Amino acid sequence: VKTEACSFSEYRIYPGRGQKYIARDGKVYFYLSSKFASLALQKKKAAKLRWTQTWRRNNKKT
Amino acid sequence: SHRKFERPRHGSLGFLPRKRCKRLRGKIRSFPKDDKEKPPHFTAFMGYKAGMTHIVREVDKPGSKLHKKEIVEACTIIECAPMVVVGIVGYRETPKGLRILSTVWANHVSDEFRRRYYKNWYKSEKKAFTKSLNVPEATKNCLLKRIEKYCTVLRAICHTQPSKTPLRMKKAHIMEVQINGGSMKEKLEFVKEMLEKNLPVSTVFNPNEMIDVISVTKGHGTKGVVSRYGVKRLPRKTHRGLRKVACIGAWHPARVQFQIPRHGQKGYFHRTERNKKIYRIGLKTDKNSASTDADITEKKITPMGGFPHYGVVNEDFLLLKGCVAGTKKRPITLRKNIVPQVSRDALAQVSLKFIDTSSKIGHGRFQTSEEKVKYYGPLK
Amino acid sequence: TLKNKMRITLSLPVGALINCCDNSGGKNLYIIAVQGFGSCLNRLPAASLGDMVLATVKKGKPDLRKKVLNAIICRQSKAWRRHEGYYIYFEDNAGVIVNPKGEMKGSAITGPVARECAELWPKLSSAASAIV
RNA sequence: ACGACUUUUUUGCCUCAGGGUGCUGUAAACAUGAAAGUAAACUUUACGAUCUGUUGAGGCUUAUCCCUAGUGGUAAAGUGU
RNA sequence: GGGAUAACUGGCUUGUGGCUGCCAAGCGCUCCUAGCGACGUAGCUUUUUGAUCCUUCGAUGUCGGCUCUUCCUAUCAUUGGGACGCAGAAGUCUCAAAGUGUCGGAUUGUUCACCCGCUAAUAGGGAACGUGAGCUGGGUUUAGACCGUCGUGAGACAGGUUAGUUUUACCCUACUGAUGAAUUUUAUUAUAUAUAUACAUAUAGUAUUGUGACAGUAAUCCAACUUGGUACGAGAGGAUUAGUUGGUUCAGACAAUUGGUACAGCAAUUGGUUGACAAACCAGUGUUGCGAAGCUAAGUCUGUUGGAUAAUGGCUGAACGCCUCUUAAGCCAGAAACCAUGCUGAUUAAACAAUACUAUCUUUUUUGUUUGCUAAUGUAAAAGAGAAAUUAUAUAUGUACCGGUACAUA
Repeated sequence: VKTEACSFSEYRIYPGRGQKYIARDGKVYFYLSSKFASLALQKKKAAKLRWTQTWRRNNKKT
Repeated sequence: SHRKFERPRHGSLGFLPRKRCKRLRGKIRSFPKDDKEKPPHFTAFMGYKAGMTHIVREVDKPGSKLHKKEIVEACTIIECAPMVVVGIVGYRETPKGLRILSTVWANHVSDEFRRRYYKNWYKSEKKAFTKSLNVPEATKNCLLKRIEKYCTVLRAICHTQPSKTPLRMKKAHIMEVQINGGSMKEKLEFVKEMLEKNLPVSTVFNPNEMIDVISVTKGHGTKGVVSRYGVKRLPRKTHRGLRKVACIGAWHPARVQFQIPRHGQKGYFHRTERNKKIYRIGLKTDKNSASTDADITEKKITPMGGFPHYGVVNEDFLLLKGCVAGTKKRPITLRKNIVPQVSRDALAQVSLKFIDTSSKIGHGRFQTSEEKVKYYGPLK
Repeated sequence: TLKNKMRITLSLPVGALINCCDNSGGKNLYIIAVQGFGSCLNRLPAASLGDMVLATVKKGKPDLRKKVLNAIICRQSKAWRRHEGYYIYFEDNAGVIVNPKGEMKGSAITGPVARECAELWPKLSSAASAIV
């Protein structure tokens, strides 16, 4: 079996779960959940929300 | 004069009056017809609704736009503790319908069955059943012989074991199951042989089978006409409200015609769903019941954190395609198809590819607790 | 040539205004009716990616104005369920004008184009810069 | 809606608690930490939005979530036949 | 004061309108009738308009829209057919058909109308001109106002235009849903081991399982492609039919997924307030962000096949030597129609069966039934209430041989 991987989160996506957003440029973004989708839509940078995995990677807290 | 434009009427006439069902348990209105040539066998089976999950399935179907790819489909889970058979019933045909000739019982019946023939089991002295149960085997044989000689349909009395479930109630569900098959003698033989033992789902169904599902719908109490029948709302300006029909009939004839919908009970209705394919028949003993050839991971059907309002499946279970009437914790009656099904669907072999066991409480990220612990690492 | 579209959620009811996104010289397209739409008591006609509309050009070159003209919808922002198991939506709604049997009027479709439309119109698929 | 229905009444059930599952988004607290600068000592002492560390933390999670022979509970005894 | 009398329905009639006939002079290349049909002539209908003034003036709320349901058929589409001036295709006329459907708009107060567009088709109607204690109030039909014409004037106008209160259900019924006792002038499809038995059976109480009379009833249409660039056709064009894959419209559910939703809950923060910090509170929900659970659609699943037929095509076959679908007797295939099947209800049958367990209880005999009570009587049918073959009807029944034959028998 395989899983896709999220864009905004670093989380693994089991099939039949999340949603897909295609930006005007032609970039596809897969978000695991609605909360991630809203957070992306409002244009927050993922590396600034402490709970999200991206901050953890950036802050040397792995 | 005629109405200015024409539409179908709101709501089917065919289920009126839309009153509450008599009973929580479903009822078979009619059984499949008795084709003589087939062996004796059960036609129905009782189960509890545990919840819904989604499944991933690979599609053979050619000439379809979808074709080769795997697709994601909703599916229902129905826990099925093995039924226990307790009685044999013989009916005979009369111009005034089926009349029961006699019933013959087993030599024991368990407490969970017994509780149903009382209202107040704790308060009672529990004196039901014991002296009839005693009477000697010649007597039973004499009645069986009478049944054997004259009866035209034989049905078996089966019951659920609710202690093998997580549900609150301990008064079992009793339900009759008609036997279709060979000679009256063979039919009788098969039920006698079965009698006091326990009957699991695998004896009644097969993989890839098409099944009929009978269940009582979700209750809502009394609901408004708009909700209950689908009527379009009136404009805002309206003086005495808007969420209600604007005419309930012409001047003549000078009565409210029944066909106009009015406010009232919605839900707790009896419903027969037809033609749902069974995707998988679980085995209680297996640790790998929810596993697949694609997945190869050890896991049970019960999703992460347990099914909402049903928790942990522990016996055998049916994974059924799509949806079926009624609530969580509800009994569901499975029935065989009235005519053997000859569709391109009914022949098909479902090699299911993945079964989700992630949470259904919030948006699940893992397939097991073991996965979750591994993902995060050390925590307080 | 096939027209077995498969159900994709309704969006774009009549009077919708979408981006034109081609080299015709139309800038926008106003959809006035959808082909093959039902007859029904008070439901607006409406479209989806696979549907053939009839539209007019409000802003654009003059000769494209006023004429009723056929178009095909290429992008939509109302979410739809692709059967593979996820919900798609595009950033903004868009279609392209066509000859009645679906031949594309210009030469290049500038946005990306859903595959669900691409499979349904070969002559349109060609001139799409990417298929998604 | 009220009735009614569905239940249970000590291998139960209610009750908290622990665990599970999520949801939120990193508590208070302390640092001779960082921080735009600032001011005042004969390098040290003041103020300081904010930030970092201890901190995927803290809080909440059945009232109509899940599990637990874990805790403590479990009255009235009426009335009709 | 008036239904002695108008403006509104209904009623009679049906001139008027609408719809259908019959004739056959012609039209239809030739050709009365494929399609037509003048000159004429007979009806029907009450969706029109009249004529009328029977009913209502101690008030039947006066147009239209919205919504909603049912009925009709004089059929528009869909189904099945027949005819053709029918090669295919397109189509016209026509018969069974009312099962199922019959749309988005622009403009108008509009019925009406006209476009534009979709369409499978955008059929025609009824129900107090269906629908005001359902709404709406744009129009018409109060008081104010304007302009014209008309009037010396007050003022007039089937001329235009503008501002102009829409009341009451808690009654009875109805209908939709919710409970619910009572039910002997009453029932009854058996009981009993090739024989019995209504002149008999049936207490009651809970409860479970069913029975299922009877009542209700639901699925619908399209596209695309294969059949086939074939049949057919001079070429151009160009199928029915199956079949395969999809969708529409409706119905019935459902919430895994997605979306919607917030006085579960966390977080953020403006203004004030508790000396500060912390904790908070308050701004009728302070305002935001996320937001479980539950509902929910714009999201997901699911929506049979026999019987008997109509129209019609046939078959055997006389009447009438022949012929003849029967316009006789006998038959057959055949439709979205009909009835089942299926599905819903079944205190719609004051319906009913089986089973589990239970409350002095049962039998015979005797005498009686001439504080509200504490012994107690009713008959729609007693006077010998007598009678189980079974099948025809222009023949039956036994019996014997093997429905035929023979012989008896009513």
